[PDB]
Amino acid sequence: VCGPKKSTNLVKNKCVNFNFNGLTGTGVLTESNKKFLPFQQFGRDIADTT
Amino acid sequence: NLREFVFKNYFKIYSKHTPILPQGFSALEPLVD
Repeated sequence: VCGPKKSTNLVKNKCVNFNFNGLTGTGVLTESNKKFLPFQQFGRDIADTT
Repeated sequence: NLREFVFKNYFKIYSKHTPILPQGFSALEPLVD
């Protein structure tokens, strides 16, 4: 259940302000080599952050 | 065939299917909400 927002394109390998389904933060987006399972949406670090 | 399920409370179903109650370890994953 998402709000009336217009989505845009994703910019890789640069410092960006991101919003994924309401989840926001600042960081560089790069290709992952993490073996995500079919039911998993995101992963976390030891600090319990994305 | 060994089939394992978790039925728990809304209601969620987790499961695992492996070839072969035998001793061993694996973790079941959610399939149906």
